[PDB]
Amino acid sequence: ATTLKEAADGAGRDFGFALDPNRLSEAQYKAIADSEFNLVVAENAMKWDATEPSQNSFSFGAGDRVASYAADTGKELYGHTLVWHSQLPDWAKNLNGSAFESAMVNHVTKVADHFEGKVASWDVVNEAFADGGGRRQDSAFQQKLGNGYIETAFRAARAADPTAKLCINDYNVEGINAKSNSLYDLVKDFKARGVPLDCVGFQSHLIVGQVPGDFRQNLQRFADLGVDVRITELDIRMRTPSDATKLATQAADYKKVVQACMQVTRCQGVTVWGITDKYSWVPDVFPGEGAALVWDASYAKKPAYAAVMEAFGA
Ligand SMILES: OC[C@H]1CNC[C@@H](O)[C@@H]1O[C@@H]1O[C@H](CO)[C@@H](O[C@@H]2O[C@H](CO)[C@@H](O)[C@H](O)[C@H]2O)[C@H](O)[C@H]1O
Repeated sequence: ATTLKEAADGAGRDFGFALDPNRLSEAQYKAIADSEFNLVVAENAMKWDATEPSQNSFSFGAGDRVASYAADTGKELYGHTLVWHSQLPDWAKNLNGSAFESAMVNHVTKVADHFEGKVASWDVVNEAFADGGGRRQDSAFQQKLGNGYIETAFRAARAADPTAKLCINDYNVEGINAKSNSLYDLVKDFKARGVPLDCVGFQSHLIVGQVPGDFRQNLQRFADLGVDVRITELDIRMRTPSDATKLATQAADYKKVVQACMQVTRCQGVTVWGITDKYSWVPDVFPGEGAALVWDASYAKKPAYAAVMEAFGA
């Protein structure tokens, strides 16, 4: 292989990226998107704020643009995300009880129906758990609906889309810890009772030099529950500006993550959360941090590029 797409294709695995469809008009961005990935996810275009800005009024143009991009380029389409506490519109926050449950169900149903037969997998529920174990403590869904909302969401998604792979997704669940144990318990429970659930997403927003050593073992125990696994939002952030040492450690870190996936038969692949450092979410959330992606802000390949190629087997 000479490209990351070629390495992943050759390995029989997915290598995806988070797309902002507005950046498609930047030709260098499009060139890399077209040639370097075999899967695409909408970074923002399929979230609740982006799809249902007022109650039962849907805006699918941006998500459709991502879907059409996937179909036109022959890439697998991954859906993100039906239920997530973050950036939920105020109209939804203002609802309670059965009115809120109904809005959630209607959102799942309408969005899943709209993209049916295009989106191959959904993050049905995103970030349900708390660092340190148990349920997230700042979620409208948890607060208004309690424990059962996850099962409700998965069943509604299956009702709408009989075949799509239905995933639950989270961060800080890459190692074996209280948070991933809570997640593991739910997955095992869902599979034991026949709640629709096919996959688990490991966001893998990691810090340079700190890839969990038990990542493979964790991915494997999940796969062994009878579900697929995926690295969904990989980036590996460092203190800026980058230097040779940090770039080398970052490359080694990318290799470790991709290798952990390669080493688990039901790991579908790895999706990186963007193309270029120019557009990464990291600097705005974490001041003084960044340079987390495979291409720098001028779209030059970083040492992480070779490391990803090598890990997929090339
Ligand atoms: O925060 C990183 C990721 C955590 N896992 C779930 C993902 O959904 C999440 O992605 C981020 O989700 C954020 C919230 O939806 C995104 O922030 C958005 O993107 C912008 C800057 O990146 C801002 O203009 C803006 O207010 C906001 O719409 C950001 O792009 C995007 O990368």
